[PDB]
Amino acid sequence: KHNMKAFLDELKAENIKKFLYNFTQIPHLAGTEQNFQLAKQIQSQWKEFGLDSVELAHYDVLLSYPNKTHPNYISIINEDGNEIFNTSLFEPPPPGYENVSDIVPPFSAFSPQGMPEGDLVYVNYARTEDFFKLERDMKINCSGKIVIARYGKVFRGNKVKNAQLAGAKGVILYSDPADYFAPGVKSYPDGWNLPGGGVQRGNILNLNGAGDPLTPGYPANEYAYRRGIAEAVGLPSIPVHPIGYYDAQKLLEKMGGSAPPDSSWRGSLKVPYNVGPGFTGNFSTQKVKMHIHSTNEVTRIYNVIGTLRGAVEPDRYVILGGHRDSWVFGGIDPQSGAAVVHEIVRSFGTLKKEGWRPRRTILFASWDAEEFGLLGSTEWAEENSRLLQERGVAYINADSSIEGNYTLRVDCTPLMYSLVHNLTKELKSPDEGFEGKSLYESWTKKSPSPEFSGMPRISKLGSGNDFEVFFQRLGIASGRARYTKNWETNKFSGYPLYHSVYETYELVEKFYDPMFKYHLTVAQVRGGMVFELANSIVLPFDCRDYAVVLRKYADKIYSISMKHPQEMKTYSVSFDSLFSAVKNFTEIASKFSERLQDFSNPIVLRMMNDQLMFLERAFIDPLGLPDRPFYRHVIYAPSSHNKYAGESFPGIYDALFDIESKVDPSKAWGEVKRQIYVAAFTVQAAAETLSEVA
Amino acid sequence: KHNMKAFLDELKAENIKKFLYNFTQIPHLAGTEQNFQLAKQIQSQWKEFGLDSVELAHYDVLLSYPNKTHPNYISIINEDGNEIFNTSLFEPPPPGYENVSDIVPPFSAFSPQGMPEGDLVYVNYARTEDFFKLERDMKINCSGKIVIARYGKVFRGNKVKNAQLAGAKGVILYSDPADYFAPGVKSYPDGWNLPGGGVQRGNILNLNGAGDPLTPGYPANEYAYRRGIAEAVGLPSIPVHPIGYYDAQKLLEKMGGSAPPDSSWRGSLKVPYNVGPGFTGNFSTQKVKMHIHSTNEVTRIYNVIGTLRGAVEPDRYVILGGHRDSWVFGGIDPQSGAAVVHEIVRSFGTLKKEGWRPRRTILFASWDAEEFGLLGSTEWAEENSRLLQERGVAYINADSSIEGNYTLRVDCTPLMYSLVHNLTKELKSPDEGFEGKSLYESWTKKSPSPEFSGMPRISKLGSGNDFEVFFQRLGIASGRARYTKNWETNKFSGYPLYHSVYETYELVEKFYDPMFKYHLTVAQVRGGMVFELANSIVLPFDCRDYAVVLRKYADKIYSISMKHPQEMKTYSVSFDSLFSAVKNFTEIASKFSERLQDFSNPIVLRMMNDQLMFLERAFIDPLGLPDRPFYRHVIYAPSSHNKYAGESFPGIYDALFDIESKVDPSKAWGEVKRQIYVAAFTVQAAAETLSEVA
Ligand SMILES: *[C@@H]1O[C@H](CO)[C@@H](O[C@@H]2O[C@H](CO)[C@@H](O[C@@H]3O[C@H](CO)[C@@H](O)[C@H](O[C@H]4O[C@H](CO)[C@@H](O)[C@H](O)[C@@H]4O)[C@@H]3O)[C@H](O)[C@H]2NC(C)=O)[C@H](O)[C@H]1NC(C)=O
Ligand SMILES: *[C@@H]1O[C@H](CO)[C@@H](O[C@@H]2O[C@H](CO)[C@@H](O[C@@H]3O[C@H](CO)[C@@H](O)[C@H](O[C@H]4O[C@H](CO)[C@@H](O)[C@H](O)[C@@H]4O)[C@@H]3O)[C@H](O)[C@H]2NC(C)=O)[C@H](O)[C@H]1NC(C)=O
Ligand SMILES: O=C(N[C@@H](CCCCNC(=O)c1ccc(I)cc1)C(=O)O)N[C@@H](C[C@H]1CO1)C(=O)O
Ligand SMILES: O=C(N[C@@H](CCCCNC(=O)c1ccc(I)cc1)C(=O)O)N[C@@H](C[C@H]1CO1)C(=O)O
Ligand SMILES: *[C@@H]1O[C@H](CO)[C@@H](O[C@@H]2O[C@H](CO)[C@@H](O)[C@H](O)[C@H]2NC(C)=O)[C@H](O)[C@H]1NC(C)=O
Ligand SMILES: *[C@@H]1O[C@H](CO)[C@@H](O[C@@H]2O[C@H](CO)[C@@H](O)[C@H](O)[C@H]2NC(C)=O)[C@H](O)[C@H]1NC(C)=O
Ligand SMILES: *[C@@H]1O[C@H](CO)[C@@H](O[C@@H]2O[C@H](CO)[C@@H](O)[C@H](O)[C@H]2NC(C)=O)[C@H](O)[C@H]1NC(C)=O
Ligand SMILES: *[C@@H]1O[C@H](CO)[C@@H](O[C@@H]2O[C@H](CO)[C@@H](O)[C@H](O)[C@H]2NC(C)=O)[C@H](O)[C@H]1NC(C)=O
Ligand SMILES: *[C@@H]1O[C@H](CO)[C@@H](O[C@@H]2O[C@H](CO)[C@@H](O)[C@H](O)[C@H]2NC(C)=O)[C@H](O)[C@H]1NC(C)=O
Ligand SMILES: *[C@@H]1O[C@H](CO)[C@@H](O[C@@H]2O[C@H](CO)[C@@H](O)[C@H](O)[C@H]2NC(C)=O)[C@H](O)[C@H]1NC(C)=O
Ligand SMILES: *[C@@H]1O[C@H](CO)[C@@H](O)[C@H](O)[C@H]1NC(C)=O
Ligand SMILES: *[C@@H]1O[C@H](CO)[C@@H](O)[C@H](O)[C@H]1NC(C)=O
Ligand SMILES: *[C@@H]1O[C@H](CO)[C@@H](O)[C@H](O)[C@H]1NC(C)=O
Ligand SMILES: *[C@@H]1O[C@H](CO)[C@@H](O)[C@H](O)[C@H]1NC(C)=O
Ligand SMILES: *[C@@H]1O[C@H](CO)[C@@H](O)[C@H](O)[C@H]1NC(C)=O
Ligand SMILES: *[C@@H]1O[C@H](CO)[C@@H](O)[C@H](O)[C@H]1NC(C)=O
Ligand SMILES: [Ca+2]
Ligand SMILES: [Ca+2]
Ligand SMILES: [Cl-]
Ligand SMILES: [Cl-]
Ligand SMILES: [Zn+2]
Ligand SMILES: [Zn+2]
Ligand SMILES: [Zn+2]
Ligand SMILES: [Zn+2]
Repeated sequence: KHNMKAFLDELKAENIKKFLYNFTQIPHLAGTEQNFQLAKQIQSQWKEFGLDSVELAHYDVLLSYPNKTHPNYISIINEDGNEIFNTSLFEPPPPGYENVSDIVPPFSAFSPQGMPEGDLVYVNYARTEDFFKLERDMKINCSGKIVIARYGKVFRGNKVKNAQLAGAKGVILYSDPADYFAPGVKSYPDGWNLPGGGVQRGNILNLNGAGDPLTPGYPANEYAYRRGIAEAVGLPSIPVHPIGYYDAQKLLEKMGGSAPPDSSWRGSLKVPYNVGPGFTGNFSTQKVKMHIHSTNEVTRIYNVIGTLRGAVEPDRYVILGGHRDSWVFGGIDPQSGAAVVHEIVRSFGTLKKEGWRPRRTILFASWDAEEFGLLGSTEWAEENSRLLQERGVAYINADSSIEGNYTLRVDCTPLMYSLVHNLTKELKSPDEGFEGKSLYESWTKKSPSPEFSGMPRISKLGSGNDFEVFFQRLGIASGRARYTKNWETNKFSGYPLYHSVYETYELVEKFYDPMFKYHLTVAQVRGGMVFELANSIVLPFDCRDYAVVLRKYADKIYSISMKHPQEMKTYSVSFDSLFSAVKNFTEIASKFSERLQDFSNPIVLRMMNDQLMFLERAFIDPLGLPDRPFYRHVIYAPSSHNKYAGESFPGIYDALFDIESKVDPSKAWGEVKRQIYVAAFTVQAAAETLSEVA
Repeated sequence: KHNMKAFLDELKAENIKKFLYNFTQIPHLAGTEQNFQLAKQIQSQWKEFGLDSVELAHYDVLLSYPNKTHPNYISIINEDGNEIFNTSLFEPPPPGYENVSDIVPPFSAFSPQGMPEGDLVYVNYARTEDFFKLERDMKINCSGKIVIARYGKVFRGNKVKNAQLAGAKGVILYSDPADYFAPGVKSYPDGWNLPGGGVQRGNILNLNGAGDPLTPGYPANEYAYRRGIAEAVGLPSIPVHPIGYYDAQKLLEKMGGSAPPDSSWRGSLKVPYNVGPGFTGNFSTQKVKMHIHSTNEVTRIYNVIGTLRGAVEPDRYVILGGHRDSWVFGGIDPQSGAAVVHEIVRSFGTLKKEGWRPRRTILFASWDAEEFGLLGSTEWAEENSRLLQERGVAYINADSSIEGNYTLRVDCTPLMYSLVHNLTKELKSPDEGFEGKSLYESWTKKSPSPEFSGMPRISKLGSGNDFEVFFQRLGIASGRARYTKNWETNKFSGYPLYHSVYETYELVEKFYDPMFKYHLTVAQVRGGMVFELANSIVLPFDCRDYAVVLRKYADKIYSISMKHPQEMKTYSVSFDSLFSAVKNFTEIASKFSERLQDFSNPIVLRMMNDQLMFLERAFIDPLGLPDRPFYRHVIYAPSSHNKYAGESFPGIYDALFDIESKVDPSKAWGEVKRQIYVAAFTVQAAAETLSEVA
């Protein structure tokens, strides 16, 4: 038989290992020749594997690179202007790669050029609450200062935005061993920790879903008319550079001014973590000077798009996508995911060669320039938005398959919760001690739901990866799954060698997944989801699961507002409409589920599959969220303080945030009521798409 | 058999006559009790006629009414401040109706209150080119003046916008006999001309598709959060009032200053048509003073929505809609159309009672508050936008069925051209001298296509009626058809008694259509279109007709740009991408048509019916046109100078308009190139929806 078990059994750990090795021998930085060569290889192999069509889709987008003959670095200067300490110009390369060419040195992509010199202020993780603490409580003014912030907790672009709004003239990001050095494990190459010379690369854009900064709304094709740089979307206005903890220690050890306000501001280095501004008495006249000379350049990128045409509903698309570009070798990010995608295509192709086709069309994508702001996936979605919004069933992302070896981690729309629970109950756990138990059992034991008991945690989607345009802009049901660590406070910080030259094939093969069994489990989860989505007669979405979460999110946002009872009385702020809509959604979803279970009629089926497919679409508001026109989903958006985190009822959440500090409370509460109306209306409208059609 | 001929034969002129009489005995002004009573009657009758469900959908929207105890009027005052002439407080009521209550006096809906006093300037039709002539050529400054403008040629809201931007402090609109008195015909009640005391009511909003001024984007339901008046959409900033030509003659006869610049500025009254400013020597110290005391008030409105559920595709909707609210008795506008809709519902219901159902669902709508800015249709479309954009096949409008008795007039999307040509070839002409000939033959003879020879004229859709939200915002294929006059220069001015108290049942029965044969022909065209759209196995749209017009529109916009060859060289302005897209659209549409003709498979059928249904949808840009977010169609929009007229490639047209007057030509031409890119991309994207799906 050609069924899901056939598909799953064809997947092999050994093939994933071979592909990972093949994908990680040289750097594949977006916009480079090496990455174009890999694109061509994948295109050729996907054709050999059996896909119906495999094309490259190219775009010309804004990228950012250091200047090869004018290196970025930071100094401490003395009052004579002698640079008495300089940060490193490169990460010491790992063993056996000290002769690889074209390793990009650590830099913050899209930083402007500048040579700002000033006094340092230390701002902890540079989160919104860290800046509130500095400015409001400690009365420290960051205006005209250079801020130094540790990586972790929130997306680095949010740190930079926060530092800009505080009036900083530059930002230095560093990896503290508190966040990137697990106790008791050795530094690379002898273990999986970050060495003192290691540095995390990464972009510092605040695009809010726009894609290429020069062409918001439209694909960056050959005739595109581009914004000038001064009008580009999301570029930072102050220079930014990342460093390792050996270098950070040199900059932090001389810091004076105020003590850290409490222990949550102290990392693990042997320094006081004084917030500053500036250095202690003896060194009071020394300054810090940045030298950033990176350039932004429009550069061609290439997505590989493979199609496996559906036998019955070829005009319904299930998309499996993940990126191919890496900062350096991409041992985990992204090639651990791309190797999984490659073995999934191979397996589907093996069934295709035996005469099988999926019910619906499956599209496979190898995206480019994810690391520079989701540019490849977003431009392709802009180009194909009409096809996607009328035909897109689901998108499953496939970046890093592993960031640890402890248990599964899943983020997806509520419409896929039942699917994930059901699939993981049929898969074998790879974990030690759970031999012969299901993955559902191990995952549920290790990652219990905070609400539900006997169920696993599944989190909300925000941004940070290539599903963003499909879910937040277009309203296509989306999901993602990987193996992760047991390190809860670090869930947005990255694994220690994240975006460093040390993330290599050897890292994975030696320290993460020697038997490629966690990779295989992730291939079964991702590929199993795609199989069911593309093959199930009735789409495997359960609208009742959305009804349950909408009530939870309504309770949560009401509870936030209720911290302000006097204002709710004064301005007549009622959540009654939103609860009414949620109640209606629950009732209508229950009735739809009954019809779906109780309806030979392919029109009724597809009419009801269209109702299922367009349900996520119904949560899109074509006017977008306030000042974020490309985040259009009313139930979820990437958090305004941390793009990696999803926020629920984001329009109301943002209207309430720090509301006690707004100068015109009537106006501020008016905008809360407006967002409650938009949210109640959208919930009711989505519910009504599940009513009988006529 | 239950086929189109059965449907058409059931329609009766006598029933349309009976319904028109029934609908026009009392005023039905939006927001009044009388109009709610008519809504309830229609709802009851549609149920008796056989519809599956008939509901009222209500909204609370901003309307505008004169103050019953503080009348609006205009004076000439002398230097002592004595009002020496006053305009009328009401139109003399027609015979037999001099005792009807609640006839609203002439007023401009949504005018602000004010009592501005000043010198008059006469601005012809107050078109963009009339103000260019005054200001640029004649060097007459309208700042702080009261402008007096004749109705005609363009929507009155555009006149007011133009007068505001010229700095006018008030506007007086009047009906000149040149435009509203056909030579050789008598004034009402003895003929169909406007008497000197007759006055055209009408709103002066510039909503650009927003619907209710207080709730743009969302339905004005019970929990809606409303903008404050100061932030409302589209309200005029200066007082405005309409008058008849007896009154206009008193205001114009004393005008001095400059002679009219040419004969196209002179109407038919016995006055010089001096442009002013102000009065000739003897009366130089007299002024004109307006007194406007109308109030804007949030008021409940009611749409009637009837459903006839489809037998095979109940989740595909064909909509027949027209409004019910009238300024006074609505003898032509709208009840000549509503009586036609009523007989169409009756006929469909007669087939339904015999066991027939259409293939697709048909929705019937009696809209409210059309006269106050399309408010009923727009709020309902905002409420139901998700259902409409995923299920809406087509919208056929049904306002006034007759505005003359000469020949057919049609405006529709190119997707319906073949349908209209084919249907009119099967209908009998009602015209004298064409007994036994087709309506296609008479219409083609009387209204020849300017391009095509042997074909009739069909015009582009703009705004001015309830199809606007469905077509311009949502991208649902739309059409409209009525009987019209032979008076080409008057095609946007209205028939003489338009929006006056004189448009009565007797007007129609005596002077327009005594045998109700033109009404019946229009019922056959509108109802025949709905029948074919709701019943044809393959949707009756021909994508090749869009390809033909896109080439014509591309040629036209290129020709406008080519009036500026030096700038096109300097700024490298190329239309090559747009022509390429049109060429691709033509090729792909040809191939799709071949597959459609050459494809027992209901999946392929519906897959191809979905391709047909979503083709109009593909021309929507979710970012809208510049500063007009609710006009989203890239090929068509209501003209920025005349909302009644459609404009093609409106984004490029507006970027080119008066470009030689812009102070920063680099920026102005940059924006032309941007609009060419958006247009070429959208054409190509629409074409790609017709490619094989996988
Ligand atoms: C959840 O679904 C329910 C349907 O099961 C839906 O209920 C609807 O609620 C609205 C708003 O409450 C009702 O609106 C009323 O409609 C009647 C006519 O049917 C009007 O007369 C009412 O207006 C009067 O009362 C108002 C409130 O006091 C006054 O402000 C107003 O000036 C009038 O005096 C009112 O508009 C509607 O009838 C029901 N529909 C039903 C029961 O079928 C509810 O709205 C849904 N929730 C959401 C968030 O959409
Ligand atoms: C109408 O449909 C046709 C397809 O039948 C479609 O043609 C496409 O045109 C684009 C743009 O001209 C082609 O883009 C080229 O793609 C190749 C790789 O295939 C690139 O190497 C080319 O880039 C080079 O040349 C450029 C121009 O001189 C340089 O600016 C650039 O720096 C490179 O040196 C170029 O991107 C594309 O291949 C075809 N596709 C085909 C033939 O299948 C056309 O775009 C459609 N029209 C519209 C308006 O969409
Ligand atoms: O690196 C990226 N993404 C990593 C981020 C790893 C650190 C934070 N982790 C999460 O956000 C996360 C991981 C897994 C799951 I299931 C859910 C969330 C990833 O998604 O694997 N994306 C790049 C590009 C910019 C768009 O974010 C970056 O963040 O620098
Ligand atoms: O009166 C309205 N519509 C009339 C307008 C009649 C004069 C101008 N005629 C056209 O625009 C027209 C008529 C028929 C056809 I087929 C196409 C265009 C109608 O559509 O019949 N609408 C109202 C409401 C505001 C939204 O325009 C008005 O214009 O005051
Ligand atoms: C990754 O695997 C690919 C595919 O096997 C290798 O590319 C092939 O290399 C052989 C030998 O040079 C050529 O004959 C083929 O034409 C290549 N096939 C392609 C590109 O589809 C590639 O050598 C491997 N890369 C590494 C680093 O091992
Ligand atoms: C840090 O690097 C800077 C820049 O290379 C060094 O300063 C330079 O030293 C050279 C050789 O002595 C001079 O010719 C340049 O003019 C200096 N440039 C600048 C910008 O100062 C500096 O010596 C280095 N500091 C340390 C401690 O290694
Ligand atoms: C997950 O599996 C459960 C258990 O099999 C599925 O729920 C059953 O579905 C069938 C078919 O509709 C019903 O007859 C049973 O009553 C259901 N059992 C329940 C609700 O306990 C569920 O459909 C699956 N979820 C998917 C496929 O998304
Ligand atoms: C328009 O026609 C309607 C429907 O025939 C008339 O309303 C009916 O009037 C009779 C007699 O008063 C009542 O018994 C019915 O209940 C009404 N039916 C409805 C409202 O559905 C109405 O009288 C006519 N109007 C005019 C001006 O002639
Ligand atoms: C035009 O109407 C105005 C307003 O009614 C008339 O002026 C009023 O005349 C009455 C009675 O003589 C006075 O008591 C009011 O104070 C006047 N009001 C104003 C605002 O002036 C005026 O007489 C009328 N003119 C003509 C020619 O009929
Ligand atoms: C309008 O009528 C024409 C003439 O009947 C239709 O065109 C024919 O359609 C049939 C069925 O596809 C073809 O086999 C013929 O070759 C067509 N004749 C032509 C193109 O000259 C046309 O489809 C009708 N338009 C509609 C229904 O929208
Ligand atoms: C990089 O720097 C070198 C000199 O250090 C300079 O000549 C060149 O302009 C720069 N390259 C850029 C800005 O792309
Ligand atoms: C911070 O310092 C800048 C620079 O002098 C000044 O303009 C700003 O007002 C200061 N703000 C606060 C809150 O002290
Ligand atoms: C793999 O799991 C083991 C056993 O718990 C653990 O000691 C090791 O550190 C894990 N590797 C990684 C990278 O987490
Ligand atoms: C209408 O005018 C009368 C007096 O002329 C006044 O008392 C009332 O306030 C007005 N009505 C309004 C503004 O609705
Ligand atoms: C028109 O008159 C006003 C009022 O004095 C003045 O401000 C404006 O500049 C004038 N414009 C022209 C073009 O004469
Ligand atoms: C009806 O048609 C006749 C004959 O051409 C014409 O004289 C008459 O004026 C028409 N009525 C209207 C309202 O146009
Ligand atoms: Ca873009
Ligand atoms: Ca509204
Ligand atoms: Cl992922
Ligand atoms: Cl109409
Ligand atoms: Zn990645
Ligand atoms: Zn990454
Ligand atoms: Zn009308
Ligand atoms: Zn009207």
